[PDB]
Amino acid sequence: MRVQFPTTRPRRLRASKIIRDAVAETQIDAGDFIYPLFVKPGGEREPIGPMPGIYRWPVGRELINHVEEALSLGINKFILFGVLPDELKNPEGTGGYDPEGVVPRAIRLIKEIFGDRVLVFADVCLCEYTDHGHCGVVKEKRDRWYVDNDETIKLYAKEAVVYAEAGADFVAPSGMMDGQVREIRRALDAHGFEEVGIMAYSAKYASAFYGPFRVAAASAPKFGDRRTYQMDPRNAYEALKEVAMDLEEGADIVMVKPALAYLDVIRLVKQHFPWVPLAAYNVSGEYSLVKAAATAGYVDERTITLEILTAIKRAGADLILTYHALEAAKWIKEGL
Amino acid sequence: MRVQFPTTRPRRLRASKIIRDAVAETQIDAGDFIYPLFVKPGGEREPIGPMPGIYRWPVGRELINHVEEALSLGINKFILFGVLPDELKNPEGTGGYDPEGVVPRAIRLIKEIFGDRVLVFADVCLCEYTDHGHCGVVKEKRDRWYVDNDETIKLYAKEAVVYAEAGADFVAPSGMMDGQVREIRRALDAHGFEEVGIMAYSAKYASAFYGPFRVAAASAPKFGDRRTYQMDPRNAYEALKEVAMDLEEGADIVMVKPALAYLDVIRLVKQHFPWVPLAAYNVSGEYSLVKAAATAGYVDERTITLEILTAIKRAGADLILTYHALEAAKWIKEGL
Amino acid sequence: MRVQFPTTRPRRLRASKIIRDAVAETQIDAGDFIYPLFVKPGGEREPIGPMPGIYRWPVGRELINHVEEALSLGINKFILFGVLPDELKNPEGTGGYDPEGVVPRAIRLIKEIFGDRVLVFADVCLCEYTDHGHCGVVKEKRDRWYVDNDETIKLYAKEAVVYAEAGADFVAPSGMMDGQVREIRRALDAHGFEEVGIMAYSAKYASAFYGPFRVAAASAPKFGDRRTYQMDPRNAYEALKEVAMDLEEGADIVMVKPALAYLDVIRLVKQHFPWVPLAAYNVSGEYSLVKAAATAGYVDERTITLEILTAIKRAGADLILTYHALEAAKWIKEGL
Amino acid sequence: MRVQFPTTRPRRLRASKIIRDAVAETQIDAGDFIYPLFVKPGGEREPIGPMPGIYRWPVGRELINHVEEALSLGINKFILFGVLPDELKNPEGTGGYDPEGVVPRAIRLIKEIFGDRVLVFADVCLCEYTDHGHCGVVKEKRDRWYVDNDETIKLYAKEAVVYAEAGADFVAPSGMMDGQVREIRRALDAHGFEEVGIMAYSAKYASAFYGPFRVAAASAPKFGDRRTYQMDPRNAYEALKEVAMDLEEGADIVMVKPALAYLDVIRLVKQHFPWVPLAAYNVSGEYSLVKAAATAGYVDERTITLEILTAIKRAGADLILTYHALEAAKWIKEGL
Amino acid sequence: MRVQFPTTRPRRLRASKIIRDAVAETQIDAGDFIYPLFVKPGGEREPIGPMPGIYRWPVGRELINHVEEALSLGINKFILFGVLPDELKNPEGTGGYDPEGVVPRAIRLIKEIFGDRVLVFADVCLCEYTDHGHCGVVKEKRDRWYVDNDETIKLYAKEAVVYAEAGADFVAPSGMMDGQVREIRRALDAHGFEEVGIMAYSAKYASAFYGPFRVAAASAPKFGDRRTYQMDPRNAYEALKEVAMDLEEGADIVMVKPALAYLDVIRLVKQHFPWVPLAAYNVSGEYSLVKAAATAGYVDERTITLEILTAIKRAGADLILTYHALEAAKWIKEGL
Amino acid sequence: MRVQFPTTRPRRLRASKIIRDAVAETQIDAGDFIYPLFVKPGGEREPIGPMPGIYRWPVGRELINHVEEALSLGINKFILFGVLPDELKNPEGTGGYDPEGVVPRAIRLIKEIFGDRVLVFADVCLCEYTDHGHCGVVKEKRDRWYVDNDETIKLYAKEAVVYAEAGADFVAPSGMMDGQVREIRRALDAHGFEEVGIMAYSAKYASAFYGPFRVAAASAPKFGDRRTYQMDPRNAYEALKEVAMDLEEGADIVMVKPALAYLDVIRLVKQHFPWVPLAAYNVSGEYSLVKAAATAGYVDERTITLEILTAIKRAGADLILTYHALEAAKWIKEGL
Ligand SMILES: [Zn+2]
Ligand SMILES: [Zn+2]
Ligand SMILES: [Zn+2]
Ligand SMILES: [Zn+2]
Ligand SMILES: [Zn+2]
Ligand SMILES: [Zn+2]
Ligand SMILES: [Zn+2]
Ligand SMILES: [Zn+2]
Ligand SMILES: [Zn+2]
Ligand SMILES: [Zn+2]
Ligand SMILES: [Zn+2]
Ligand SMILES: [Zn+2]
Repeated sequence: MRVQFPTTRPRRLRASKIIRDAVAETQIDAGDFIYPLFVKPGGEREPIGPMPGIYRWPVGRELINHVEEALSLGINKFILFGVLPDELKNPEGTGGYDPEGVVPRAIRLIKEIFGDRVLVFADVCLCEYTDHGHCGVVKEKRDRWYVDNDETIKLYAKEAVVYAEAGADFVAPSGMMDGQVREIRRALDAHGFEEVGIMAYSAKYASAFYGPFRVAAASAPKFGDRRTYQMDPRNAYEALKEVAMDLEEGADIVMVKPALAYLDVIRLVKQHFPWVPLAAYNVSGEYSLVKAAATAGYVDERTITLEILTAIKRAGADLILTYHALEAAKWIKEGL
Repeated sequence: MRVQFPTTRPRRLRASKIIRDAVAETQIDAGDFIYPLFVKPGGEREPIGPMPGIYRWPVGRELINHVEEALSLGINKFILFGVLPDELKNPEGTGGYDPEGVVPRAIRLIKEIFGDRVLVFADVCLCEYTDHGHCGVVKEKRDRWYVDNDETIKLYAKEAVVYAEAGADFVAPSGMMDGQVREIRRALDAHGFEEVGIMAYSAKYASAFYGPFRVAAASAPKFGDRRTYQMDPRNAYEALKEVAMDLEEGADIVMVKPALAYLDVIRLVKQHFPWVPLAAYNVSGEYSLVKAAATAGYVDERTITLEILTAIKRAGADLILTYHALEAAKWIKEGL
Repeated sequence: MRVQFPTTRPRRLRASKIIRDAVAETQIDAGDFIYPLFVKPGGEREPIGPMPGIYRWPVGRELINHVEEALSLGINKFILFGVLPDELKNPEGTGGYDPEGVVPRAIRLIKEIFGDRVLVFADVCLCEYTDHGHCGVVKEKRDRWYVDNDETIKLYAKEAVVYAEAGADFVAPSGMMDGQVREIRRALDAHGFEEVGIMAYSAKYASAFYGPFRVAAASAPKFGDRRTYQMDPRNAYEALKEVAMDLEEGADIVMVKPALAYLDVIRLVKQHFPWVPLAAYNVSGEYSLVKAAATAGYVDERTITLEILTAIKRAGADLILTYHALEAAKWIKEGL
Repeated sequence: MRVQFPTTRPRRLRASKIIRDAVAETQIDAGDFIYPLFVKPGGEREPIGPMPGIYRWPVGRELINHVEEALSLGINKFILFGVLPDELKNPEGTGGYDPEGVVPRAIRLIKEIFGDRVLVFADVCLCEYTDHGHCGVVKEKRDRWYVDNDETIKLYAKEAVVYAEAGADFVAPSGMMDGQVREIRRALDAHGFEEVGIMAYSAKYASAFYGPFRVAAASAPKFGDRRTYQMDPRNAYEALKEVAMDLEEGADIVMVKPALAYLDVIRLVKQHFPWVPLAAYNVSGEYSLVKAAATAGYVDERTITLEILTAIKRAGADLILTYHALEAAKWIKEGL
Repeated sequence: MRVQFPTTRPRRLRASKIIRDAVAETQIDAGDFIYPLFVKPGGEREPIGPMPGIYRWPVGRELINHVEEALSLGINKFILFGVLPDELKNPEGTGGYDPEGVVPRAIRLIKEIFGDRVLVFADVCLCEYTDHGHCGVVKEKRDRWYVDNDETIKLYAKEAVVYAEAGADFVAPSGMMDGQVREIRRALDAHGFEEVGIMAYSAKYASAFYGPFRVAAASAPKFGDRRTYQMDPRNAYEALKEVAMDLEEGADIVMVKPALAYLDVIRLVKQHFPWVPLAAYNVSGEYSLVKAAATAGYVDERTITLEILTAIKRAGADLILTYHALEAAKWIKEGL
Repeated sequence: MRVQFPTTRPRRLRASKIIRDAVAETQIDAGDFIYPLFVKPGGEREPIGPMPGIYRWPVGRELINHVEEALSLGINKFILFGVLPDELKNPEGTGGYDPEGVVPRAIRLIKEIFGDRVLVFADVCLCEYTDHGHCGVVKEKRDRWYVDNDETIKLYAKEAVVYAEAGADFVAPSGMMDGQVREIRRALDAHGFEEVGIMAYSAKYASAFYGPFRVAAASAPKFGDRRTYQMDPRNAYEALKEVAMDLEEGADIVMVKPALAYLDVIRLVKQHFPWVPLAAYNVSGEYSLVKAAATAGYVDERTITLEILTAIKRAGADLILTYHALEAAKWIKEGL
């Protein structure tokens, strides 16, 4: 850029909202969001401690309130999460594959009464359904403990096929187990579900930003370490290897969890794989950080959230996984 | 990445701590920090609410109280923002360019007494020193108002040369006025300050994350927004234009502000000007956001500020300005 | 690609209306449109037969009425075109820089009444304001006629500086005359208008698609050929020099006329100048093709108008000029 | 660049048709073209005034009529389409794989009467030959309706092998069914037609421009909406992955349908696959659009048809499928 | 680099140890070192002639009374080279696969007492273990003397399996035999050690900087050279292939050997494989070179060894194999 | 890089000396060497202990016989370095720019009894001729000592005009003062030496590899670091700014000193400025290191010093400055 002052004034293009908006590089809208719904196996509906305004819906008319409202705001794609009582959690997380489950009743339900007016994403992991709360089967092999890869993946394979049968449009493995997309695809495709798609949590990072979702889903270990499956957050370039394998194995969409502390990684993923669609999870504690600081007084809650989503899109995410979606979607007239 | 499962299992590199540390793309230390000091004539220490624990020191023994504390931790670079009473602000900003004003008094104090034991960056702006809260001279053309450019640039020059005359090692224009780097670098070269550097706040954005600052600086704009000179969070590639021109003008170091919600932009700049040092400002807000969540339950203050500051490095920043600085430095045992 | 069938099924993402929208690369709105107004000295709104729908509005209530229309549909960006009768046309151009002629009044009216809720681009040429209709001063040098650059350049500087006074946010030169942008920028900078912005028709081509413009503005070359000055349509890369020079000269926005038939150029410019706002002109004729073919049986109007505007976006343009502007902006019902 | 007015004047190279023709980046000719022949079983020369210009040829004595003319102008490539009545179409589409069908008899003939003096492409789709009108076999997977991917490929195999036998030099799938190239290949290879090559419509877009070729072959659809196979026109980068698969899978030439509206794609595909050849079908509508504006006076049919064909060439296209071909061919005086 | 003098004065970033360290591109700490231990069956510490200051340790109680001292300074990663009395040395090399060898003892020992507080790599080659001292197994075709690639490769497999059996975290094939990685990778997986990892001497040059190590290990060749396996020094680009092939093969870490004299290759590989963690070997007599010259008078031992270690980093290396590391690490204040 | 073992066996190309030689990316001849001569005033061939092998030749038979012998080995180009004692040194460094000095006599002589048969680079720097050993002029302004950039740089232009007049083909500035090549080519051009070229020591690192030369020449600085003018070895990319400025300023040849421990900077520099011819200085320490390692036979002095030199080629350097020039030019028969 051998443009030069004062012949060229960058500020001409910031003289007025009507112009900044014309020449703006990024744009958001409600379609870019996926809303996550927490689903518990009948009962009351429960407020969620870390996550203001977010709830754990039992699988009923709690739809009426929420999936239909969200639709009437523009949000029309959803990702579902099992949240159990400890009383049905076993060290090989049977929860995940139980057609009379939690989530597969939620899927069945929503997809019955809404049909193709919605798209349902379905989380594929054991950490919401295991005794110990890691994302897989453990092996007390005679040295030390570790979440064993090759048996834990076949559990994800079953997990998927339940939801595929129950009618979910997408399946989306968050395990960070290697070969996960491989052994799912080959499940699905063997059970005649070529129609079903896979959105891989491919570059999922070992983050403190999960604090709230651990509380809000039950998932939370008893030997407290993700670090031997979730990516080391010092590593950006590592993420390319992970997106590339998760693509040869045949995922359809790819993502980066969390987003806000990883925007640099989104743009490095997006610009080596332009042809891929790219999602990104405005995660658990990126929410409650805003909210903490919004009410405790510090930051205009409206602006700072749209600033934080415009950021995620600007980096290069095509789809964003916010718990905000709804309260962001009536945001229809932004400051930027 | 013509690479398969199960021949290469990415988790081999995740599996120890000794190894993840062995292979980690990024690392960080207290050399990388720049701690900001708030500074005032007042005579009485004065706490910033929406911080906190960051105070508005008067020019006295924040010396061999506080700068000397910061130093003992490996933190030897400081940026000064002067603050003051509405009593002594006018529309043309004088308190800035004023040999006897706050910042100069402080610069001279800190230099004469540490000396070359530390660096002293000096913010150059008029937001802390004006009547209207804005960063330049204001005018009216007809329908509307504006911050006239080339009349304020000249004021930045005076400030720059006032703080240089006092001892300043670098001058750092925060205004986003066009041309300023060059009107500073020249006015400086003229007064015999070839030896004084310029750290340009090159790509600084119209952010909602500044809230806490304006209270810390008595600098909130008393009418309207800054969206008329600070960049449009919508825009990444715009910052390659802004950084290029600042380099051509004589900027020794170039920065991205705010840092956390613009990591994509850090990396974009850095992957383009590999040969320039790149600063990043972990702002007023991404401290206040954190201390908020921290206080009110949601997150581990320690592990999430070191995820956040590490994220800033990984994207590309060589230096970080942060109000954590001191606390982050005793985090001298790497939890990742 | 390390990507094979059946493992990867590219149709998965084409499966529903809902996911196709999800992963789509491109999009549109009235925010992206620059609607032209054809403005005339006095009388009636004359219909313009080769371009059904768009009349020639007489500068006054009936116009400024029709601009509220545009504004209620989201459109807030107008490029002003002066048309006037034979009797006021002459060899060296007059009307164009007659301070209370056609377009100055139009600029003013629209600014005074709406002002900072609406952006005004003002075209800078001598086609609509000359005897011959050629876009510059015509000279004779012992061979044949030729359109003189450096004396027509000068006349633009006069035209731009007039519209500048009248209140125009932007000036936009369509003459393809060399160094035009710099003369306009130096004039404007000299007569006080550093605030005022230039949008070069940098890469305007010698197309057949302008015919119905020369019926709307009576710009018809009374003899000969634009080809002496407008770009040779065999040349894609030639337009990288045309952009690059206009950018050094001091342009702010850059465009490519026509648009539909030069989509590959739009990509080529945009991928060499990611940091520059690009625009593009869905012209005089590309509308007149969609109309004549639709009007007479051959293709659906609202799908082909939309599909064509979705192109220009996809090809690269942040802004599209179109005489489809409004009808496409009520196409909020995105049919793909 | 480093290239400046007035020292460099672009217009020196615009100032005569003798240097514009010298420095021109692009050329065209009959050699570049590929002429479609709509063929039908028994009847008169049925006119396609839904276009118009083009006719529907009765397989037999009116090759002289056409092919032998075209060839006299240097048009020596032909892609064959088939038209049948409703009495002769069924849900599996047997028009295709019937050696005394329409399209296989037209091959025998022209290959018999001309030999290697004229190359012959054959269209491999069911849309001309099914009673629904869809490009594939329709199904009803327990719930909604769809076009079965794997099953409809295996018909395209039979079609291709039938047309190989019957005499085609090349074959061309346009169903956009994933794997079409792979299976048409193995079929052809293992009936010893490794000689015979595949011109994949590998980036066919779901376009409003086909309206005419619907009324030219009776291939419009009953439960109608092609968006589940034919591409999402928001998508350019999609097309790299869609081409790059058809190359692995053994395609020979790669193409983009439509052309005019997707020139931006062409440049993208060609700059990523410089080594593969690349055609682009100038559509039924892009031809018709021009004609109906020619009807009602808005453009010079001759200029705007050479301007369009010279643009597809400009973009990257090696070959061009055009209904103009025969007009375009006898324009031997390049009017630009 | 459009930057010009005197307005840009590159010396401003060299004026102060503060600011010179601020903008420093590169950094070092013990966490980058892998220290090599020479292990012998018994007796005492033989000092090593050429490498003044390293000993051959007996697999005794100077494990800890070196390895414990290594730990303290901050060096926790070791690579284990065996050193045999050449009674136990044959043409097939049978210290390599002997479970009660030296290397297997010292693995079994160090991990017994240090556990996963220390990482342990084993060297895998047969120059320490054959009577002829070649890295593989010799043969004679119609040729003469030649190291057999495909037989010898199987012994590295047998060697590695043992070292994992004995308990090594990692394994490292230095023979430069082709395809050596998936032959070692398929043993390890096929004997359940999915968890063990491979640091691959990918680009290991045929160098004279090994003079000292040949003496420390008894690994000198009795005949011929290493040139028919180890890389030819003239070639940088050959090392991309050699790396790229070892990463398809299942490798984890990838080194260039030796280092100082092949830094241009270290940058060349790191810039083609940014996602892959790259090691490098500050090799036998890159250390004896320094150690000689320091006694000799000529050069400063401290700064020259840190300049050389900083170098191998500044290039790329994420890990350095060095015989300095211990004395290196207690340099805790920067030369540069 | 989709070669796969065992189909592709890298070792085929290492088979024999001939095939290695056949494919080798790099070569040497003595054409690439530039031999330095330390030249002293008072007649007495004085040996150099921290070399050794090199002398302080006095200007006469002894010297001119040395170069006579050089040329015979093909060493046909030299760089002259003036050594002289503590009487002829002084703060401003006069010694350097006296035309009856050593270095201007040494030139004129070689030029007399050789002329066009030989090329003579002249080093331009005050560190050989000052009281204090610094490469420029010290100023003790305030209470910090600092080498003054704009005052030393005029005295470089003197020294330069002087050697140009003695008959030097090239002039080469090694002081790393900024704007030096500019100052030197304005002076040469003014006194009418437009054909006298400049080889800048563009990117000269502050090394510990220089201690032997400090002894040879007496450049040993009496007080302090060279750190404030020499490049920090931590930085590679900083080199490109340094070269690109030296090119714009008028350089012809560009160098990177030292070489061995900066091969990586050579590749980085040479890949960005491929059209610039690049030299590299094999230094004082990279000679004396080797010599000592050889003298206490740790490593083979013939193969190491061609291995070292072949590396400086492989990296990018078209010319190498060595003291091995001759002993390495005779070594006709390759390593390697
Ligand atoms: Zn989980
Ligand atoms: Zn994975
Ligand atoms: Zn400010
Ligand atoms: Zn700026
Ligand atoms: Zn015009
Ligand atoms: Zn132009
Ligand atoms: Zn079809
Ligand atoms: Zn396909
Ligand atoms: Zn070996
Ligand atoms: Zn290998
Ligand atoms: Zn010197
Ligand atoms: Zn320099």
